[PDB]
Order: sequence, then C-alpha cells, then structure tokens
Amino acid sequence: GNKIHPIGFRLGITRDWESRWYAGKKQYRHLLLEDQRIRGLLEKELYSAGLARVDIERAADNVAVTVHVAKPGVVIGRGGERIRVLREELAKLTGKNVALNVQEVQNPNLSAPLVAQRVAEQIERRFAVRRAIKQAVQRVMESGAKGAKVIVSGRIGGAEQARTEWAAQGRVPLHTLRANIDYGFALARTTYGVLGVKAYIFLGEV
Amino acid sequence: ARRRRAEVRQLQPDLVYGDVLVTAFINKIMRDGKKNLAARIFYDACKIIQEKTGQEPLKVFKQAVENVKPRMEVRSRRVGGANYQVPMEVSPRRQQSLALRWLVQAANQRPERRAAVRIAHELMDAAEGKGGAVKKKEDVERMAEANRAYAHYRW
Amino acid sequence: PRSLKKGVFVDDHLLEKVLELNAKGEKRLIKTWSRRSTIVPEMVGHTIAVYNGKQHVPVYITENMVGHKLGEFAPTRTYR
Amino acid sequence: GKGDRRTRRGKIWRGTYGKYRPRK
Amino acid sequence: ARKALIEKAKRTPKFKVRAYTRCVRCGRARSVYRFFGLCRICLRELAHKGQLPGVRKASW
Amino acid sequence: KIRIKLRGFDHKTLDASAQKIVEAARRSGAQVSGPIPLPTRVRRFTVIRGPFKHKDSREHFELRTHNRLVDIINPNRKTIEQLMTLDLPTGVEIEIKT
Amino acid sequence: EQYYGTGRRKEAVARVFLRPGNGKVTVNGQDFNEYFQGLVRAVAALEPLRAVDALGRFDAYITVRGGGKSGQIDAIKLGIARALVQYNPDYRAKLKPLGFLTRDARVVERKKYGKHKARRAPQYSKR
RNA sequence: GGGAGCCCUAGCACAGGUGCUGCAUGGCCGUCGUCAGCUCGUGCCGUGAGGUGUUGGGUUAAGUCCCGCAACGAGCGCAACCCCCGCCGUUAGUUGCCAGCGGUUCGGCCGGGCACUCUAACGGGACUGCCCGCGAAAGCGGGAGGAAGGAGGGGACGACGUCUGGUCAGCAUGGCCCUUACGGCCUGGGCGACACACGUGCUACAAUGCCCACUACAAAGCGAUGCCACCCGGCAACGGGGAGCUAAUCGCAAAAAGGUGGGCCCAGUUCGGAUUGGGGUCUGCAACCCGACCCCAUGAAGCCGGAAUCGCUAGUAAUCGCGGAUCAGCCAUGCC
Ligand SMILES: [Mg+2]
Ligand SMILES: [Mg+2]
Ligand SMILES: [Mg+2]
Ligand SMILES: [Mg+2]
Ligand SMILES: [Mg+2]
Ligand SMILES: [Mg+2]
Ligand SMILES: [Mg+2]
Ligand SMILES: [Mg+2]
Ligand SMILES: [Mg+2]
Ligand SMILES: [Mg+2]
Ligand SMILES: [Mg+2]
Ligand SMILES: [Mg+2]
Ligand SMILES: [Mg+2]
Ligand SMILES: [Mg+2]
Ligand SMILES: [Mg+2]
Ligand SMILES: [Mg+2]
Ligand SMILES: [Mg+2]
Ligand SMILES: [Mg+2]
Ligand SMILES: [Mg+2]
Ligand SMILES: [Mg+2]
Ligand SMILES: [Mg+2]
Ligand SMILES: [Mg+2]
Ligand SMILES: [Mg+2]
Ligand SMILES: [Mg+2]
Ligand SMILES: [Mg+2]
Ligand SMILES: [Mg+2]
Ligand SMILES: [Mg+2]
Ligand SMILES: [Mg+2]
Ligand SMILES: [Mg+2]
Ligand SMILES: [Zn+2]
Repeated sequence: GNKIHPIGFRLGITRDWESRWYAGKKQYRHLLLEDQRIRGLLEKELYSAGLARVDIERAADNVAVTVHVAKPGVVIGRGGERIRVLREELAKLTGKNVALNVQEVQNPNLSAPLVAQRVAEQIERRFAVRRAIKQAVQRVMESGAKGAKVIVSGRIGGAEQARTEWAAQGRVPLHTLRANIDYGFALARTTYGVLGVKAYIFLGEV
Repeated sequence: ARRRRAEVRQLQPDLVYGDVLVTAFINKIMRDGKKNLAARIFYDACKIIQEKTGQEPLKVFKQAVENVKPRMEVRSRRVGGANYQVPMEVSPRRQQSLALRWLVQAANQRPERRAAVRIAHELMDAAEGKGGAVKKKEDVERMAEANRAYAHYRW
Repeated sequence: PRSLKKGVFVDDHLLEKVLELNAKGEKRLIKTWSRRSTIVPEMVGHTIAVYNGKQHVPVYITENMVGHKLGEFAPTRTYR
Repeated sequence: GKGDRRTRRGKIWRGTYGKYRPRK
Repeated sequence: ARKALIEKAKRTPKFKVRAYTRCVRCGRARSVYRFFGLCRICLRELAHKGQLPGVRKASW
Repeated sequence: KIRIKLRGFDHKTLDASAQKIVEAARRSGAQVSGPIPLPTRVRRFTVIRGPFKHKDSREHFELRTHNRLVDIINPNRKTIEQLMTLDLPTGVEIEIKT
Repeated sequence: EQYYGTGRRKEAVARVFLRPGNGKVTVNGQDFNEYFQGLVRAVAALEPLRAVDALGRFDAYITVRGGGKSGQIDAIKLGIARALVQYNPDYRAKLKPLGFLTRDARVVERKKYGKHKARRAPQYSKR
C-alpha cells in the first residue's frame, strides 16, 4: 500500500509542473493528449542523451518544448542536422508549430531520473545489482547532495523468487514537504521479467 | 473514559425559567435535532400544569424530578463465578439523568394524544407521588435491598 | 403503460417483406431476428419465426395480439 | 411518505415535479 | 483492452449511441473522466507525475 | 472603458502579471480600478486509489481556476501601445472586451 | 451616529447597527419578531442588552446574510455584544465572563471518504 | 515500354488473444496501523548468536521531551514545513447598502460611495510568553489577557517490515499456450434468469405524525451543439415559442426540515406505496426480454422486529434537504 508519489505530494511547493499551460474544459483534453504524444516521441528517440525531463509550455497557438538532457551533443548532431529533424518530426504530430530547446544537466548524478535510469541499464547488462545500488548512491552522495536512496524491485539476478534491494545514505526525509526530493523511476526489461528502479535524491531545505 | 475523568457539559439556562434542569429535560424530550418543538412541547406542557393546578410549573417540575431520583440501583458484576447484582449507591449526577430519562419515557407510554399533555400528566402524577416514572424507580430501588446480600462488593 | 408516441415503430426490412406477401399468398414462416418490431394489423395471418438468440420460433399471429411487440412471444430463457 | 409518488415529500425525494408537486 | 476493440476509432459508429469513451492512454473503458479523456488510473499517475497542468493534491 | 478578465491555474503568476497590466500608472493617467479579486472555480476529481477493488481507498485531486478583473477607464492610445509585446507568464490567459 | 459589530456563527453573518432609541430591533428589512416568528431560541439574540441594561435604550438595524435562522440568532448575539463594547470599552467586565464576546468556532465537519458522513462509519458483518 | 505514390489479390516476416500462470514479475493498492515504533556509525561488553545505546525514574498524543547511565551521536518514523475552518489588518470595488444624503416605475432599480458583508492574494496573531500553587527538570493543576490556550477544529501525510495479501481483466511484463480459431466482424440472446440463503441499503409501521396552502433562512457545485428565465398548450410528465448567460452579472434553484393557517382523530387509518390493470411523455435506429418519468385505478406486507449484531465522545450521533462525477437515457436508495 503506503507511500505517495514524492513528486505529486510536493507538487504544490518544492516542485513545479512538467507541462505548465492553461486551457478551457473543451481544450484541456486535446492539448493534454498531444502533449503526451510529444513526450512519447521524445522519450524514445532521445534515450541516448538520457532525458531527465521535458518541460512543455503553450500560448498564442505556439508550443515551447524545453528538453533537459545530460548530453546536448546527441540532440544537436551534425552541428544542427538532428535538432532540426526533431523540431521537424514534432511539426507533424503537432500541427501548431513547435520550438525545441535543449537544457544542460550540470550533474547527472544529482537528477534522480537519470540515476535510476543509469541503474536500469546496468541490470539489463547483467551488472551485480547489490553493488550497482551501493555505487549509484555513492556517485550521488559524492556529488554534493544532502542524502539519497535507491531501490531495485524484484527478481534480482534471475532469482525465481522476487526480492527487493535497498541502499541509501544521508537524510531522505519523505514526510517533510519543505524538502526537494527529486524522484525518478526507471524500468529494466530483463530476459526473465521486469524490474523497477526507484531513485530518491534529497537536497536543500527551504 | 480511559485517560481523563471526562467532565460534564454546561447546558445554557432556560429561556423562560432561566434554569438548567429545564434545558436538560427539553433536551431529553427532543428527537432528531428538533429542539424547537421540544421546547414548544415543554412549555405547552407548562401552561397545562397551571390550568389544572394552582401551582407554578417550575416548582412542580422540580418537585417531580425529586420523586423519581433513585437513591439505589443495581448494576451487574462479573466475579469469580458469574453475574452478581451488586446494590450500588447512585451519584447525584446519575440521578439527574435517570430521573429525566425516566420521565420522558414514562410520559410517552401514556395514552393521551398530544405530547404536551403526556408530559404534563406525567410531570403532575409524579409530583403527587404516582405514575409510571416513579414505578420504574420504586422498582429499581427494590432490586437493591433484595440483593442486599451482595452489598459487600461496593466497588 | 409503455411507449409509442407520435412515431410508432416497426423495423422495416420485415415490413416490406410482409406487405410484399400481401399482394398474393402467405409465406409459411418468415425468418426474423428483429424481435424489436411491433405487430401491425397487416401481420395478422402469416406465421412469423421470431428468433431467440438460439432458435426461430413458430409464432402464429392472431388478431388478438396486434399492439404487442414480437419478442413478447419468443421467451428467451429456459426455466425448470 | 418519501415512497409515495403522488405527494409533496415523495416528488421532492425523486427529483421530479407534476400534479402533486407543481413546478410553480 | 483488446487492441482490436478500439473500433472506438470507428469515426462513424453507425448510430451515435454506440459511441463510447476509452482512456486515450491505456484503453480502459470504465472511469474515463471526460475532462481529461483519461481513465481513473491514468489520471492519478499523470497527476502525480505533474503532467496535468494545474492539477494538485486536494485537501480541505 | 476596457474590460480584461484574467485567468489561469496559478495565482502567484496571475497577481504578478495583472500587476504588470496596471503599468499605465499607479493613479495618474487613467483611473485604474485595481486588480479585482473575483472568486475562483474549483473542479474536483475523486479517484479510487488502486486498480481493482478496495472501494474505501480514494484520493482527491482538484484543478482550480483563479480569475482577476482590473478594468481601466478612459484608454489613452499610449496606454494601449503598452498592451503589445510586454509579457512573461505562460499559464495566464487574457479576455479583452470594451 | 450609531454603533457597530459584526458577529459570525457557523456560515452565518449578522451586521449589528446600534442606534440610541426605544428598544425597536429590526432584522433584514423586517421586524425582529416577524423574522424569528415562533423560534423559542430567538430572545437570546438580545441577551447582551439584557445583561448590560440596554434592552430598551437602543434601537438596532441588523442585516443578516447566510446559513440558517438559529445560527443567525447566535451571530446577531455576537454582533450586538461587539457594538456594545466599541460604544463603551468598560462594558467588557459585565460581558466577557458571560462569554458573549467569544465567537463560536464550532462548524460543520467535512465528509470523509469510506465513511457515510464524516464519522458515521459503514456497518460491517462477520468478526 | 519502363515506373514514385495510394487501391489489389495468391503466397512468406509478422499481427492479434480480457487464453494460463500474483503458484515468475513491475507498477499501484489493501492490511496490522497514525500503531510508536524500526535501525545504523563508532565505542564498550560477550568465545559466540548477540547485548549496550532504545533498559531505569518522571512525562507526553508520541523512542514527545526531562533526569539518569559505557555509551556518544545519527537515519527512517513522531512533531514541524502544505491545505481547509475560527479572530484581526493591508492591497482590491460591473458582487455587497435604510452604513450616510438625492431620486423611486418602493426592485440597491437610478445617481452615487466601499465604509460593511463578501471575494482572494499577501500579512499579524499562540509562545506554557504573563500570574498563583506542586515539580530536580521536563511538565502538571489553576488563573488572566485574548476570536481562539497547551495538539484551537478538520484534512493531506503512514516507518523497517508482515500478509508468499489483491490485482497478469487498467497498464506494463518472464514463461506457457491458440493461430480457416482460444484472433476478427455482425444480428439476436445473455450479464436482469428464480425453490432458496446472506451482506450493505432504502422506505416504513405513524399524533414529537401525515396531508394541503402560504411563507423564511444555506453551502458547495455544474452549464454551448449546454443551463433554460418568461410566454402559450397539457391534470401532468412534457411539447411549441423564446430571453439571458462563454456566467460573483444568466440559469439549474424549489433548499428541506422550520414558521403561520386549515384538515385527518388511534383506524392498518388522510399511516405504509409493495403489487397489478390501464392511458401517456421523453431519450435513443431501437425500450419484449430490460429505461426513467407522469396520470388514473389497484393499495400488499408492515403496530418497532428471536438468537445475535453495527455506528457514534460535539456541530459528533440523530435528522433535513442540496450538488457533482459517470452519463442519450437510466434501474442513484450507490458513491464523492
Ligand atoms: Mg433489402
Ligand atoms: Mg401517504
Ligand atoms: Mg493488451
Ligand atoms: Mg453510452
Ligand atoms: Mg487510508
Ligand atoms: Mg450533515
Ligand atoms: Mg508506381
Ligand atoms: Mg505476440
Ligand atoms: Mg505485486
Ligand atoms: Mg501519531
Ligand atoms: Mg555469556
Ligand atoms: Mg570482543
Ligand atoms: Mg535493554
Ligand atoms: Mg522510561
Ligand atoms: Mg524523536
Ligand atoms: Mg507528521
Ligand atoms: Mg477582514
Ligand atoms: Mg431618499
Ligand atoms: Mg515551567
Ligand atoms: Mg485470486
Ligand atoms: Mg452484475
Ligand atoms: Mg453472501
Ligand atoms: Mg398550464
Ligand atoms: Mg396543524
Ligand atoms: Mg425501534
Ligand atoms: Mg474518539
Ligand atoms: Mg433515516
Ligand atoms: Mg445522469
Ligand atoms: Mg444525490
Ligand atoms: Zn487509463
């Protein structure tokens, strides 16, 4: 049972909405759908850049997609011939003229979505889970951070009986709103099932 | 009440006799939150206590409550055997409640059709010593001093 | 206490079929799946086979049962 | 009371209006 | 649900009363809040991911 | 006498851009009728917490639209010229009548 | 010229205006008794004036918005009690211990899910 | 003659499966339990599993704080940070008014002003801070001042774990399985079947009541191929006409118990509205199976319920109406 989404809980304060636009009760439904299509075409094609998040904003018909990736190299390409292809491939699903931006991630080891995303990929490359997690945490703790915590789900190691592996140090104060705890979930499509990687990263206070 | 001894609430005095007992009665007469026509009863009852008796109603209501208050009652007890009906004293707080409750209940047994009347006659009859309320009081105290043998469990 | 306003309803593929067989003789049996259709006076005669989710039925058609709906005569469920 | 269709109380309970609870 | 059973895609449904909803995200046919076009389960997921702008944990 | 009903899903961003619409003057050019409060409309959705059963779970979500009014009396043309490219909020919208 | 207090009670708001006068209270363009016709609790709206000796030494133009008449009674009561203190700050002595200055913050409790009614819990079997 | 595109058979790579497996999984949920608990680092003890800390004495809603001590600290929990309610202020005047004067087609309708109510952003406000008594301290009892006083009221929030708990039919997803049917489309039927039994409810059995008429006070919500003022026809559901409202401005909308008047007079009744016969309305291609509503007639059982058994400690239970979601319509008395 237990434990609400540490994002959706803090959504009020310490964390703001991924897509932040306004729409009436005859539009909201449509903008939302297309907004989703963008995230889908984005999370698939930009995997290599490792996209932490995608901010989307709207106004006088136009749409300001502000992609946050660790390596903006892979979204630019031939000095452009990639950020053009993708601002183009968005122009088809969105008939409304898009504007793709790219945001550097100073510290991939301070964005929970990426940390988790990291762990996920190892588990498919059959890394040792226990270490992966203790390591992943350290890489996050070494990069500043007031605290951090990772969680791998079940079937660690092909093991017939699903388990759960842990690791976490510093403070990770879940019930305090005044927190800022980036959360990130990564899936791990292994040969013998699926695994879930949850990553918590505490930082700052007020 | 596991923690604190739990205090009694202080009902604001009557609007017409400026009394606390009369609010209490009115509250026991009331059902389903309809306090307006519970008072609309007790007072209608009060007009009737005069146009059937030279006495002032407050003095009579008070007079009859006293005749229904039980000095003794039993409450059961589980021992190293079974149920023993231990004769207890009855606190002045509990005599209040018991009297009033008994008065309304007795009143609503009556065959008179208007509510005010039933209250009226019960309130009267009880002052003058008789009436169903008093009977389930002279009764109650009769079970005490009958289980007198079990007085030695005074709690 | 039912419902046919200023419309009245009879599913028409069955109707153009029965009125057609009122230019001459009465076709023994008509295979319908539309129990939906009210009975018109022009149906009094030819035995219609109302379906059932399982079987067309020999519903002979008296004049004593005009205003009624077809499916009122082909019981659906089976009981004891 | 609330069960009888042809009354005040009853028509109020079942959303409706009619002969027994005029709309106005 | 059944991928086949998105003949909700059937733009003409023959009669407008065969028109139904379905979650535009998961296919769910049974709690599809029409404002969002999403089913109840998808709504809570998207709400928590903060991809429903303006939508928030509500308490009073 | 121009009419401007402002509304969005966030109110930190409203009152900080309705304020930026009252940049004609504080009260020295056209009258200015102050940023008008004007009640917010709250839609609510109530979702059963898990998939499959557990009726008694439930979790509340709301989406609230906040609405402002402002309204300026006697529109000098330079006051209007300022209604051009002078904005920053993205989640704020703008009805205009006269 | 007059004297004023607000006084709210459980989703109801009175506004109390105190004129010097004969004791005529009017509530919402209507007589005081025409408005609380046959509600025994009514007389208790004027329990401040009764207990500072003012029952007939003031007229009172009172506007009342919201809720239900019995809360409007309690809210007028607070309204009066407040006006009568900004008319003579000394009145508190024979007014505060009675309680008339306090505002009754007792308000309807929210409906909780999985309950029937905030606290009324659904009935269960087999245990 | 050869060919880009979309249409085309007859083959192949594949689709598709709400078929199996929570007895392989993720995710999300339930549950003990919003219970006050679960641990960790380092030291110390013990051959060792382990222990100490976290035991003791006070105290708290609380491993809450205090005092003590081979322990000194720390993390997840508690509390606080967020929200709604209660008092007050500043900003703000196409909602609000015998506040104050002018006009009245006696409606805040008009001029007119925002004081007040409100609306909704930002702030103040509480701290055992002040006094008296017990206390080694934490705190306890009481008393002032205050709208509120020791957690002011209600939310959101659920620890390490437990249940090999629920869910592969929401969604993923390993494996196994079917592949002119375990896929796909129709039309009709079913999910609504009735000798029976249980759960959760609704409506009752009436006089603190029921009926009719008049009249008074809400909050929260929803409204465009929508809410429907008002007018006309109909006993009525509703049909015809039609105003306003992208709604603090128009509408749903009547709040209902309440209050005043009248009727019923202890009766299975002017209690109760089940059943059934008839005549209609509206929604939908379509209401037989199986819609809701209106009207006429019918007027069942039920006189407060065995053994047993549920909820609730305050604006609570009890009681009264109102709204939304889903949704053409509606079986809603359910739920929020
Ligand atoms: Mg044909
Ligand atoms: Mg009746
Ligand atoms: Mg599928
Ligand atoms: Mg449908
Ligand atoms: Mg819960
Ligand atoms: Mg209530
Ligand atoms: Mg070609
Ligand atoms: Mg396959
Ligand atoms: Mg599971
Ligand atoms: Mg607790
Ligand atoms: Mg030893
Ligand atoms: Mg050793
Ligand atoms: Mg110990
Ligand atoms: Mg101790
Ligand atoms: Mg602690
Ligand atoms: Mg807490
Ligand atoms: Mg104020
Ligand atoms: Mg005048
Ligand atoms: Mg002290
Ligand atoms: Mg099972
Ligand atoms: Mg069923
Ligand atoms: Mg059962
Ligand atoms: Mg008419
Ligand atoms: Mg009468
Ligand atoms: Mg009973
Ligand atoms: Mg309790
Ligand atoms: Mg009831
Ligand atoms: Mg509906
Ligand atoms: Mg309802
Ligand atoms: Zn869905």
